[PDB]
Amino acid sequence: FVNQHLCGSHLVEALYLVCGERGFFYTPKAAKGIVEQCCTSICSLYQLENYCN
Amino acid sequence: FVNQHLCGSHLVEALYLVCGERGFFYTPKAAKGIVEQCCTSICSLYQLENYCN
Repeated sequence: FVNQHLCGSHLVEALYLVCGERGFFYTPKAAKGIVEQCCTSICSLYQLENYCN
Repeated sequence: FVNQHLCGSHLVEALYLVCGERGFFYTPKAAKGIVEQCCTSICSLYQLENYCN
């Protein structure tokens, strides 16, 4: 579920599933942040975990 | 959708819907943080927005 284009609630859902009890931060307006890395291009577990606490 | 018990993906979904493009942080292990305020007791828009960026 992580190795695809993930946007909006689909992206937030992946962060929830990956980060578990650590939680995460979702900052879609951050330049070259998660939207560019996971929504406009293909996401990865490696990148998603950059956003777990 | 905000004025009820909200846990797990249901809570993350509400933060997504409320915070919009500001994004948010989801920190479930924070003592007296969002889990106590929105999951084990009834959530509110006022409290959810404390977690928007």
